[PDB]
Amino acid sequence: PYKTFEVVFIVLVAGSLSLVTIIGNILVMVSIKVNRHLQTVNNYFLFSLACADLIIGVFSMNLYTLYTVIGYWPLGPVVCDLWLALDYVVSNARVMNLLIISFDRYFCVTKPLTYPVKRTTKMAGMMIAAAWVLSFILWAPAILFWQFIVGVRTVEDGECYIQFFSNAAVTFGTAIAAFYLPVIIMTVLYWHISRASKSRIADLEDNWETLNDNLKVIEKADNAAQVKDALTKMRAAALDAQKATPPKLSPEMKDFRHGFDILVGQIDDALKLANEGKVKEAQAAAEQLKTTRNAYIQKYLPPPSREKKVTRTILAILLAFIITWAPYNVMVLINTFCAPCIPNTVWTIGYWLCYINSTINPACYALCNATFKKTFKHLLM
Ligand SMILES: CCCN(CCC)C[C@@H]1CCCCN1CCNC(=O)N1c2ccccc2C(=O)Nc2cccnc21
Repeated sequence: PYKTFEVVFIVLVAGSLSLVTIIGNILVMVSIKVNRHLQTVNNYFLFSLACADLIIGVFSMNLYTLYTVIGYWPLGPVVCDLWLALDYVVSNARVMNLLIISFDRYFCVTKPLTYPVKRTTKMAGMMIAAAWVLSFILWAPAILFWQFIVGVRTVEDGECYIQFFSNAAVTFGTAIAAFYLPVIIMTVLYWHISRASKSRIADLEDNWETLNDNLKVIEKADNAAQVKDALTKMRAAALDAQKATPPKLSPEMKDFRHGFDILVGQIDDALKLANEGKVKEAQAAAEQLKTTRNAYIQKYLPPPSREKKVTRTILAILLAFIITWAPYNVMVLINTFCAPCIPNTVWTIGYWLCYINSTINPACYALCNATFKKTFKHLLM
């Protein structure tokens, strides 16, 4: 009845997903291989990840669409086991790749003196190569030759699944060792990445990125309530940052406190200028505010926190994987003891959620980066 338009919707949306995934990860790979500034170790890891996501976008998405649309596996047992081995090797390589990224960042933050000089491109490529090789050797022979190990192929004609995952014990231990334990590891690692990068001026200097981002908000405002809110928040950041001693430690130091003494005054001038709705006038006043700021940046401020945004990106990738892959693993755990508890619709949701992770990774690391955006504009134009 209604399932015809449902099928058309399925092939359209699925094809769109696959195409967007292919375009995104291909753009990442070409951008890294072309731009020399994108040839750092972080982008080596992101290159391996983009490769896995491209493999998922080219094969697994279209093969799963074929399975759901046709209602059974129409290609054959050889192709079925090839696709099972491929999906498993690629997922395991994804987990190990994310672990490599997490440990790399953790060592970069916890050993700032000894570790950075050891980070070379040869070590990065050697470790990602070891990751793919380990995943392949672990999963491929079992999935491809278990039928010959037991002397029988129990997979029915038209279906596609793994025989040795019939025992709930191997599914549970595999779920613990392959997903949950690595996720806990990544959580602790990122937690120490955040705690170790937290102390001193940075915590207190966050007020400065606060008045900066609020300045940018003032630039793109539309009414007096927006510049009022951002302006008061700027006043809070300036007042907390005023009684904050900079690292360079009265003569030429009353300069530092005098700069905030004038800054809060200009924030008051623009705030009373905003209480009656002079929006653009308050914005220009905020520009002169940015001039005074500029003076005191170039006078008494340490270098910016480029590594902190890197931590933000790491969190983006890890949260992408964890959030997108949690439902499927939960469905596996529940399926170990209650099969009718998980309908086929929600199974489909889990599958497409992992694949969607492969779709959204480039937006996590590449679309928020200035260099990747420059290379993208260069490649598309
Ligand atoms: C049964 C395979 C179905 N698959 C189709 C293959 C043709 C689609 C699936 C789901 C969408 C993504 C593609 N595959 C996933 C294959 N992976 C898989 O299962 N598991 C994983 C394997 C390695 C690393 C992590 C996991 C893991 O996260 N959980 C886990 C826990 C316990 C048992 N197996 C898995």
